[PDB]
Amino acid sequence: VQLQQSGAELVKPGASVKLSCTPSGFNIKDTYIHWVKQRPEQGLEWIGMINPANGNSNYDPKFQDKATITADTSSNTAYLQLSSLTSEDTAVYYCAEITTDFDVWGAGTTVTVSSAKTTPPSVYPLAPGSSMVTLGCLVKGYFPEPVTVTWNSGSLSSGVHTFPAVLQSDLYTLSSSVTVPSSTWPSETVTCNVAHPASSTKVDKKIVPR
Amino acid sequence: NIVLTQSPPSLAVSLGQRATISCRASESVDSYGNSFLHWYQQKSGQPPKLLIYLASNLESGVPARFSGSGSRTDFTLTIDPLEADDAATYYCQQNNEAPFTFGSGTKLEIKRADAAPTVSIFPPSSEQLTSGGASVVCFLNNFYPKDINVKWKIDGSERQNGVLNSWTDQDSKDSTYSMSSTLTLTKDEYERHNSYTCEATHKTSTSPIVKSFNRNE
Repeated sequence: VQLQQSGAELVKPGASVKLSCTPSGFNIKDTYIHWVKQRPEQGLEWIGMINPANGNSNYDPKFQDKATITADTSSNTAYLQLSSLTSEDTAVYYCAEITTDFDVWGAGTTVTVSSAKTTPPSVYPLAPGSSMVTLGCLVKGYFPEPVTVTWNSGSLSSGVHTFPAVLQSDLYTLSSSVTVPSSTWPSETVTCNVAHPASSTKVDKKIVPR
Repeated sequence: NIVLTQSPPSLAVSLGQRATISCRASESVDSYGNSFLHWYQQKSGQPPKLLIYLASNLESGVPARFSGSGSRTDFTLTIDPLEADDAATYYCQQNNEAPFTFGSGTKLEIKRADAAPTVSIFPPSSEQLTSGGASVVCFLNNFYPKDINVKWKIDGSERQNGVLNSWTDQDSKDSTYSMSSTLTLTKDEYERHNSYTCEATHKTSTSPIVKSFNRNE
């Protein structure tokens, strides 16, 4: 049983966006659907809920002016419409069924409110200048979030640290490290794999001794 | 709104020991003897997960080291004995009266033995140089506690501009933290100097851990 949520949104300040949420395994008509906001590094905030059986929705007063929750029981889909977007609306929005003894939570839909342009990362290999060895890759100059990083296509997952991106001049940069036994590399190949869903790109960068 | 105020806002507690987190409501969340109060755990990068419902009932599949107690406006979550995988932010939430508000949140840190970082330094790649830029990267990995200081030097001189730092959340397995420090420079300026140094100072020693390279080598 899940709540499936619509895809990431990048939208201009002042515009509107409408997010959608569709259960797999149950009907919204039989329950209540809630929306919950979380700004980057901040706490959970209950926006509101709807009963799709009678059309009644209820809101936190902080959100009632710009947020509107609707539902369509013929497509089993609930919606959250946000108007007059500002940077304070950049957040993850969770669709949830919150009841007295049980919850179901969606994975969340990210909304970025920005005029900046979508751009793929450059990915650079990080090999030592000269028991265990640490390697890395630098993922530079992409927009918007997120990227996902793996090593050897998921086969190396121990010893990995992928650092939160930092924002500069409308571009993000992150790095990822991996640590392997010194006899593993460079005899065996180590590759970081970087996906950027906004640009429909992936990059596989092999770490090569300099 | 019914306002839910958590305390403390953060704490660090040793493995094997008891952690207790408090939630205070601005008015009662009870009706007919039931307290309409949830507790949620939120791990790094994940949605929140329901732990406790009706203030004191354990959600199916949650371990029994989590318990809740209290009534009306005063509630507690206790985790005992604390495990490493319990590193997370915890929220109370009420469903007595709309809006169904969440508490302010409590960040729980697992206390472990001090551990010095493993420091590694990386010159710009040729790919990045070929494309016109130069970033020097320093990893400071698997250390505890989280507080750490990094200083960059170019030919012996301290450089503060163009440095950006990022920290991981606490590791779920070993309870350490890691940090990355990136010094960004024009390629011109990079090729203008020779020795590049990353120095880490952590409470585990009064001597910095110093990693270095020379561009012309």
